[PDB]
Amino acid sequence: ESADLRALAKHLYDSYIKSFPLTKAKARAILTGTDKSPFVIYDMNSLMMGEDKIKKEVAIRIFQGCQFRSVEAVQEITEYAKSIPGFVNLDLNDQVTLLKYGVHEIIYTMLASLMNKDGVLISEGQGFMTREFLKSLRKPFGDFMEPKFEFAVKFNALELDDSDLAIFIAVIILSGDRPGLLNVKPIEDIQDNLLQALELQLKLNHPESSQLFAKLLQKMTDLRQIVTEHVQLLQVIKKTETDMSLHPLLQEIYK
Ligand SMILES: CCCCCCCC/C=C/CCCCCCCC(=O)O
Repeated sequence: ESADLRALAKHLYDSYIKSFPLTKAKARAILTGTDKSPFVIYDMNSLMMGEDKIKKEVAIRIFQGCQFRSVEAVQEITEYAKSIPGFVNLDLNDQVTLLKYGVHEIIYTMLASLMNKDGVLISEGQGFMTREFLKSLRKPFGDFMEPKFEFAVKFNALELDDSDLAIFIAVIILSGDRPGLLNVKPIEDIQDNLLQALELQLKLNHPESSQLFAKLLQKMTDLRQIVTEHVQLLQVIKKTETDMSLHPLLQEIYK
């Protein structure tokens, strides 16, 4: 019944707001236009004046900054996952598996919320780092954000809002096809109800957006490709910068 799907949609949106401090609605308010103006980092001096007003070569300091934020993001996504009805009742090994594969797909989905074609919000929206400053970073660190920006510009053209995204990232998490899952069926049963909820949600929230449900589902392909490229790029780092620490939570996820 639709009433149950609407209650599930409302539950997830509530947990999403409770779990993710910087929503898309806020990020768009910062990006579009007086109390919320971000300081803009577009070069070496702005970084310095940024590392002062926002608050060890620079390409590496920026890299380890991204890693720290990814870890914080894994923590937020883990919190959100526990609210998805049924998730914590699954075999503990399947919970770990679902988070291990799902977490970076969610990270780049939600990172799109903080992006426009020209750059990305950082430091809880207090800063804005330009796409060209990142693309200009020393090899191989300059190829690192560009595939995310390319995904975001397309993904953002779907014009989803946070309430849509709350259901979509839940769908992503309850993926029965992750390698090594022990009990695929109850995961699939949860995802099917989530899919029904998403379908109704896009119908009501975007009545004129034909086949938006299908187009959203097809984006789950671009997500997979970003991870694969990202994982390759890290292996290059591991060999060229043997002095660079990589956070253990991220190490474990990637293993
Ligand atoms: C310089 C301060 C933070 C700048 C962040 C720029 C983009 C914001 C978020 C980045 C997280 C995703 C980028 C890839 C992270 C590398 C480590 C990892 O998650 O495996």
